[PDB]
Amino acid sequence: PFFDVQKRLGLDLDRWMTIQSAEQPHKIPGRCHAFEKEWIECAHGIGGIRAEKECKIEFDDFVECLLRQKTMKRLSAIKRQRDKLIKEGKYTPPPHHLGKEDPRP
Amino acid sequence: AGRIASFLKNAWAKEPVLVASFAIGGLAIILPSLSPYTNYAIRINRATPYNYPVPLRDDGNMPDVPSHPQDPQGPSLEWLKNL
Amino acid sequence: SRGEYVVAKLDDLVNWARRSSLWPMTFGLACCAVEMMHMAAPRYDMDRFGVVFRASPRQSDVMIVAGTLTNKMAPALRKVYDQMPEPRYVVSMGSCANGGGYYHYSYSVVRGCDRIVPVDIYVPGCPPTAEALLYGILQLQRKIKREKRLRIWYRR
Amino acid sequence: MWFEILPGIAVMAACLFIPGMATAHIHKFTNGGKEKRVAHFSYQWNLMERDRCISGVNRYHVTKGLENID
Amino acid sequence: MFMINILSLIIPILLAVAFLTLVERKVLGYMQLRKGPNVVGPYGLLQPIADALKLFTKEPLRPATSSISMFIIAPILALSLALTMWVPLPMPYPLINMNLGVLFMLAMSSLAVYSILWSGWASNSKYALIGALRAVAQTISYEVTLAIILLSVLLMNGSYTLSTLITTQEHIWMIFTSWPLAMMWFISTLAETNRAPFDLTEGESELVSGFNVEYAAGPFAMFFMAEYANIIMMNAFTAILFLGASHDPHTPELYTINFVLKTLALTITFLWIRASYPRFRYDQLMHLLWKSFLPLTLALCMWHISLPIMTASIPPQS
Amino acid sequence: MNIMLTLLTNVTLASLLVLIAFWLPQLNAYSEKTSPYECGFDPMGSARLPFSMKFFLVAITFLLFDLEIALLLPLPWASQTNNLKTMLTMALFLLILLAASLAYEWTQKGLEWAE
Amino acid sequence: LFQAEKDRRVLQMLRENLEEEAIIMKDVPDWKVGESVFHTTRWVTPMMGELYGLRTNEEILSATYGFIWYT
Amino acid sequence: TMYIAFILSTIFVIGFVGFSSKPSPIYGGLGLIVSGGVGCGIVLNFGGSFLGLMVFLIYLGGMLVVFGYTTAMATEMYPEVWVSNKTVFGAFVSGLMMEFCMVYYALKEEEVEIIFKFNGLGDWVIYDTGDSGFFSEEAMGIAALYSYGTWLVIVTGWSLLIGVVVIMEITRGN
Amino acid sequence: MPLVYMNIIMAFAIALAGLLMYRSHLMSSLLCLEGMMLSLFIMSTLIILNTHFTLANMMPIILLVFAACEAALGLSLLVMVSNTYGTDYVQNLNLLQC
Ligand SMILES: CCCCCCCCCCCCCCCCCC(=O)OC[C@H](COP(=O)([O-])OCC[N+](C)(C)C)OC(=O)CCCCCCCCCCCCCCCCC
Ligand SMILES: CCCCCCCCCCCCCCCCCC(=O)OC[C@H](COP(=O)([O-])OCC[N+](C)(C)C)OC(=O)CCCCCCCCCCCCCCCCC
Ligand SMILES: CCCCCCCCCCCCCCCCCC(=O)OC[C@H](COP(=O)([O-])OCC[N+](C)(C)C)OC(=O)CCCCCCCCCCCCCCCCC
Ligand SMILES: CCCCCCCCCCCCCCCCC[C@@H](O)O[C@H](CO[C@H](O)CCCCCCCCCCCCCCC)COP(=O)(O)OCC[N+](C)(C)C
Ligand SMILES: CCCCCCCCCCCCCCCCC[C@@H](O)O[C@H](CO[C@H](O)CCCCCCCCCCCCCCC)COP(=O)(O)OCC[N+](C)(C)C
Ligand SMILES: CCCCCCCC/C=C/CCCCCCCC(=O)OC[C@H](COP(=O)(O)OCCN)OC(=O)CCCCCCC/C=C/CCCCCCCC
Ligand SMILES: CCCCCCCC/C=C/CCCCCCCC(=O)OC[C@H](COP(=O)(O)OCCN)OC(=O)CCCCCCC/C=C/CCCCCCCC
Ligand SMILES: CCCCCCCC/C=C\CCCCCCCC(=O)OC[C@H](COP(=O)(O)OCCN)OC(=O)CCCCCCC/C=C/CCCCCCCC
Ligand code: SF4
Repeated sequence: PFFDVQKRLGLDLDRWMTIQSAEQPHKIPGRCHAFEKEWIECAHGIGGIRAEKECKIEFDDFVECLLRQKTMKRLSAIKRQRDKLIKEGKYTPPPHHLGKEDPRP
Repeated sequence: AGRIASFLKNAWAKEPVLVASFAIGGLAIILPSLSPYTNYAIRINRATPYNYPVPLRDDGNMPDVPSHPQDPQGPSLEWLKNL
Repeated sequence: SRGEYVVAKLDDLVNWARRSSLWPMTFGLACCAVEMMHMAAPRYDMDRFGVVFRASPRQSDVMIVAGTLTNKMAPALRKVYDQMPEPRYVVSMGSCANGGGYYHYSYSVVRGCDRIVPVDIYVPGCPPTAEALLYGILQLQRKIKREKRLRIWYRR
Repeated sequence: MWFEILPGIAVMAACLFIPGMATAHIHKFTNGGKEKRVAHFSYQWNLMERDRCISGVNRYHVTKGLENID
Repeated sequence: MFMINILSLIIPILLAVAFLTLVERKVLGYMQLRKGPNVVGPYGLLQPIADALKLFTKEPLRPATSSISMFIIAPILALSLALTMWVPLPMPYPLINMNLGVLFMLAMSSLAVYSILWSGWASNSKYALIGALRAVAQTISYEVTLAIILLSVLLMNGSYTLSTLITTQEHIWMIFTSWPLAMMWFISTLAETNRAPFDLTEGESELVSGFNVEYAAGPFAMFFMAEYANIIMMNAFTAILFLGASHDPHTPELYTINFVLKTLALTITFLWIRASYPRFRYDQLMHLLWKSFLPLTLALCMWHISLPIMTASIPPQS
Repeated sequence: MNIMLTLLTNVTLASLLVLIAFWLPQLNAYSEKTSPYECGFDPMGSARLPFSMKFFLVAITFLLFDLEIALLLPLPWASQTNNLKTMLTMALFLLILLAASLAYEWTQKGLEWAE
Repeated sequence: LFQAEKDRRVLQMLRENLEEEAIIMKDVPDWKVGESVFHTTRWVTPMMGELYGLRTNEEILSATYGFIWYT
Repeated sequence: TMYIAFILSTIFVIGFVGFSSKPSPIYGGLGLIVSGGVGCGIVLNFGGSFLGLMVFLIYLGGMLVVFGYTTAMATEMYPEVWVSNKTVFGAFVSGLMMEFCMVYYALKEEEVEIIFKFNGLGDWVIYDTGDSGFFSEEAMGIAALYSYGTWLVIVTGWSLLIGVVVIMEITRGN
Repeated sequence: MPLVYMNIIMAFAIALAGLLMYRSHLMSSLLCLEGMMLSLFIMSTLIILNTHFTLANMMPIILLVFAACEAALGLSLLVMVSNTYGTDYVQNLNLLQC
């Protein structure tokens, strides 16, 4: 099934492209380089079963960085609450959010 | 060499476009391995600073790592300036 | 009147372009077609007048029926004339296209292309010289100048 | 003779002058008398955004310097 | 102001197209011992106006068997892409400064290929169908050859930006650097623009106006305008790519004058070639590029890959 | 934004020209005016019948060579790498394989149109 | 210098968004202001909406498409 | 926001609905060209200009051959258009209505499909704040096909050469 | 997950359903087959660009290469079928029975 010719011969045919924490041209970092590095270092050398059981925190952080589901949920909840508040006039946005400020350079 | 010369003469009279194409391709394959400027091109590409040169923490045993850009230690592009 | 003045100037503008941008269909029969070629030749250059041959009847404004029209050819001439879009003009050249020509009393000749298509200009000769056909083209241009379509519409 | 072809070529050349000259004039007019800033990369775009922010008039071409620091 | 810039790019281009029609008429006339248009106005200067007014006041017709939806779209697409090809050209400042200023040209040309195909197929006529398939074959050939030639020439440049082309050609000319690729590119531009000796899609002698046989009045004038705009645009592209003019940032008018002069010279060369040469046969055109241009083009591409590396003259990325 | 604006401008101008062409001039259309053109005679068959394509193989080879040019396009940026030897070797490998494909097709007569 | 300015601007925008969130979500039954999403306490770059979320459409559009649309 | 990428995605799905309803190969190629152009626009907005222009050029070249092949081998007396045939129009309307239901439900509420979970928020919010400098990350990654990716170049070149040999062998006949 | 991915996956699903439901022409099914890989290309590049997977930008090009290799294979089979039967109809591919 999986004849590991690359590891037997010391070659490198696709392991460079396997992950986004590997050597990238001009040292361009991935979006979730730190999270992937943490998950990989947690899961290295313990097997798939133990990696799934014990590195679940790292994997969940990696998935959150990748997809941004909980972050988008929080942003949507904040947007809905703000829209409800401004519908009844309870909330008045500040000038620095309305565009009447001088931002930082 | 007579047979080769006859073949080249016939091809030049029949297919000058193909003769020129094969000659140009052969030159393009052979010449780069002999030119001394290939290493110069490699060094010029290596000397281009696309990203920031992150400094190194000085532990007191780095004699060849400069403390200032203008110090004598470090890479020099004097070879590139006159080229 | 303002309206009559506007329509008169507009009609002059429209008639000027059609007058000075004649695109005859590339269509010749028999001997009379050679005089069209000599008209297109450098000596009597038709292109300098705005007269340019085009192959497709759709992109043609004038049909020069130059040569003998036979019974076997009349349906095709009528078909190309119909497929030529309006405004369209017809110049018959030579005795064969005008009337019967040398072959008037022939079983297989149409005694006049005006039995098939409405003819605007008749050029007499056998064959008419390139100068004669150029005169016919200029006469057709002058005939175009006198058209008052917008003036007819306004007073309609 | 052959020089009667020139007026048509002259008119065509004059017509072809208009796009480039008009574009240059509009670039100078809408960028404060200077060349339109070319931002082919995120660094140059960030430079333009910082120029907008520091100007205080929301125009990047309005440049400030030593008289602005002090 | 950007809308004013767009109009300033558009309207003079159409004026130049009409007066290019006039110039081609007169140039062919004087090369054929005639005079060309000299009656309508002073030296025939009103002839394009007369022709345009006649075409747009004449009746257009839709064939009974035609597919009307694609019958109308084809001139729209042709004219729209002919006008769109002019937005990234620097004279010396492009209207739209695209980072990849050449791939856009290639993509829009490949899209403008389909205008003649859809016009021919929608016409539901045999000559239109034959013209459409001739367009298919011609597009195949010139597409592959243009792609490789352009890749090599821009490989000498460093990027796909035309202002970068100007900066590269500041000192000398790409015609001096790579004249064989220049000649093959000129032939490829002729084939792309469907000019003689490659006017196969609209070959008057063999087909009755080819793909636009059923097009009359305004829609035909749109095809003519698109063709001439493409001619001028491709000559301008060739001038920028191979004949680099000097640029002075403070007085950019000199670059515009030089660019327009070079473009006019190349367009007059186009008309000169049309007057001089007979017409190809589309299978002979296909065998001309694939069997003659393509091998030499591959060889020159290898040579122009190896040359900057072996001479330590790789252009800057930015 | 600007590219969308100029595309809209060009398309709008073309559509306005079509509208002017199809609504300004006088229209008088009948059955014979709009009939298909076959040089004056009625067409024998239909233009929608199959039309033989003698260069069918060359079209497929064009597809493959379009892939080849797609692969070869990013070369100008690939010349800025430090691994110039590897980049040059692989670029020449691709070009030599393309040349070999062309030579094989030519020698096996794939470029000759069907009779 | 640009790195320092970027850090200060990002932190300032984050603090302004946090204060506005505290003002807005003051009656929500179960809601912690400024609560992190990730388990780790390591610094995480705000994606695009944590900075330009409660701001004008002009600023949002400039931040998210200004470079690409600039020609 | 301006929902530009979302509108382009909707147009992409509409073109797919068309050429999947499959009136005739001519209109299928037209719909595929439209879809390719709109996808080029989508990926241009997302960041990949080279990839967008590349896919647009590739599909423009590919549909050119398909036009020649449908004129030669896939044409009939009366080619079918979307309103020509009951089945084609039914499939087209079904696809349009399914897309409309999906977009409307997703806009009104965070639609959790039976397959995946999609959140109704900004494609602009999903972007990243960080940026590169003086090089295009997409361009460098694509150009890395020669420095890196030596294996990919070899397998791709061999696949193309074998494809030429294969198309020679299949159409040999006899 | 944003709605752009939803639309791209929906496009792939529509293209897949179009392939699995033939009408008459083998060419139309080939067009549906080409649409599936177009959707795959768009989805893959949208995922890669968003996550800044720099070395993954070469994957879509290989995807396109093998897509058009499959297209070439399908066109060759279609021309052989057309030469055999006179039309590219899939109803004529019934000599073999399951
Ligand atoms: C809501 C709009 C719907 C429009 C529908 C119709 C068009 C569909 C295509 C998408 C919209 C147009 C392109 C938008 C680009 C947005 C991003 C942008 O501005 O990028 C700047 C970039 C700038 O270039 P760059 O990307 O190299 O540079 C990056 C930016 N700087 C300069 C700062 C480094 O623009 C381009 O690259 C231009 C690409 C144009 C591509 C056009 C593709 C579509 C062509 C027509 C398709 C349909 C064919 C139909 C055929 C006939 C059918 C009947
Ligand atoms: C270089 C330019 C390129 C693009 C050019 C685009 C076209 C530009 C055309 C401009 C001139 C148009 C003149 C009207 C053409 C009418 C055509 C036609 O069919 O006419 C016959 C028809 C004849 O109608 P009828 O009533 O006889 O119809 C019955 C016909 N039978 C019997 C056969 C059934 O005339 C009309 O319908 C009347 C048209 C009136 C004018 C319409 C508006 C024109 C506006 C032009 C600009 C005005 C500017 C202001 C005034 C300036 C004064 C100095
Ligand atoms: C600015 C937007 C323009 C949109 C397109 C409009 C057409 C004109 C396009 C530009 C070119 C103009 C060239 C010069 C003028 C010629 C064209 C022109 O104006 O034609 C007008 C047409 C001309 O009719 P025509 O068929 O004789 O056009 C040929 C014109 N000549 C003679 C010059 C060649 O006239 C009308 O439309 C008059 C009636 C107007 C009201 C009815 C309109 C149609 C029905 C719509 C409603 C249907 C439901 C009714 C109930 C509603 C309430 C429930
Ligand atoms: C964009 C919309 C369309 C634009 C249309 C307007 C732009 C063009 C303006 C008109 C173009 C010029 C028209 C005038 C041509 C003058 C040329 C001159 O030679 O013509 C003379 C006079 O011209 C015509 O006779 C008069 C009609 C043309 C002018 C019409 C009046 C102006 C109309 C409105 C113009 C402005 C348009 C405003 C509304 C759009 C007589 O010529 P003719 O006798 O034959 O030739 C005989 C042969 N010869 C020379 C050897 C002896
Ligand atoms: C019959 C069934 C079996 C057939 C098997 C055929 C196998 C085809 C031959 C290919 C075998 C592998 C060749 C080498 C593949 C790449 C190996 C690469 O990793 O080596 C690099 C050395 O590269 C090579 O020296 C370049 C030239 C390799 C030869 C290319 C031309 C010859 C190709 C022959 C193919 C023939 C067609 C197939 C025939 C069936 C150095 O290692 P690396 O750790 O990464 O370096 C780091 C570089 N970084 C930093 C950028 C990542
Ligand atoms: C950019 C502006 C320059 C424009 C150049 C315009 C040139 C003048 C205008 C000429 C009119 C063009 C219209 C004619 C179109 C047809 C052209 C044509 O037929 O040429 C193709 C003709 C082949 O046709 P046949 O002979 O019939 O078939 C051969 C059968 N065995 O010849 C060609 O293929 C041209 C390709 C070769 C030209 C390139 C010259 C090669 C010389 C190589 C030396 C240089 C080597 C490079 C560097 C090497 C290392 C130092
Ligand atoms: C090289 C790719 C193939 C690798 C091995 C695969 C073998 C199995 C697959 C076969 C497909 C390969 C087909 C290509 C070669 C077959 C073509 C052929 O048979 O003929 C070759 C053809 C025959 O011409 P004639 O006989 O004169 O025509 C007479 C007409 N009346 O001549 C040729 O050789 C043309 C080939 C040109 C390109 C060949 C590519 C190989 C060249 C390799 C050189 C570079 C090596 C690198 C070394 C670097 C040293 C520093
Ligand atoms: C280097 C300094 C010294 C300079 C001198 C060196 C020059 C000599 C170099 C080698 C010369 C090569 C000569 C081979 C060409 C002659 C082959 C030949 O004649 O083939 C005959 C025959 C004639 O064509 P017909 O179809 O019969 O015409 C129709 C007749 N009614 O041609 C063929 O069959 C095609 C042969 C395969 C074509 C190959 C073209 C593709 C390869 C060229 C691309 C660029 C070169 C590739 C890399 C080259 C280096 C590996
Ligand atoms: S009129 Fe005289 S010249 Fe003309 S076609 Fe008749 S016989 Fe010939």
